[PDB]
Amino acid sequence: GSALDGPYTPDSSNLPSNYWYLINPLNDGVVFSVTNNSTFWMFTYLILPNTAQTNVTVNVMNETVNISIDNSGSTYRFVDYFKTSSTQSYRQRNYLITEHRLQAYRRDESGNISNYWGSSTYGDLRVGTYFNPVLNAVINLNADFYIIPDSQQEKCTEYIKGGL
Ligand SMILES: CC(=O)N[C@H]1[C@H](O[C@H]2[C@@H](O)[C@@H](CO)O[C@@H](O[C@H]3[C@H](O)[C@@H](O)[C@H](O)O[C@@H]3CO)[C@@H]2O)O[C@H](CO)[C@@H](O[C@@H]2O[C@H](CO)[C@H](O)[C@H](O)[C@H]2O)[C@@H]1O
Repeated sequence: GSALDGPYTPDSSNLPSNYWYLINPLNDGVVFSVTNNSTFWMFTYLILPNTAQTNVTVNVMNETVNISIDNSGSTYRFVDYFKTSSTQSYRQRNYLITEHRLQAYRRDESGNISNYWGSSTYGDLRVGTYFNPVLNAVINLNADFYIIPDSQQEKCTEYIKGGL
């Protein structure tokens, strides 16, 4: 299991815990989403370089929502949004600034989503966790992806930093 396991085609399912799902989206827009329809709704929006700030109305888990996006740099920005009730609107949360079309997600046994936040450029690239349990919720990976055991996290980080 030294070889990078994948790629697998886009899919929605109750993904197993303790794996990093390393997505490699070719386009932009909504690349990841999950909800338990009760306490957590989350998605990630991929924004291309040189994107003037604007509002877009997009499909998130078959609901249309209006969000502000921007990318004033020359690299990719993966931006997370979440909310914790059906009546709330989404809030922009963490983001990954990266020269690679790569982000990764892990759901731990407590049901929490982790992914990569910050950037190599600013020296704060880190695994962050949303302490918002959603065990057994359907995860949408809207991208080709690879599967890395989370005992091999440093290998995932190396891909996030340097590409495939
Ligand atoms: C865990 C996490 O998401 N950390 C983020 C940090 O999140 C904080 C932010 O969402 C604020 C918004 O008000 O809420 C914080 O939680 C508070 C609860 O909402 C509140 O009810 C409770 O009483 O107190 C909690 C603690 O204050 C939440 O933790 O937000 C910062 C700023 O955006 C993030 O850091 C930024 O991360 C990006 C990459 O994603 C870059 O690295 C930026 O340089 C960095 O500032 C932090 O990761």
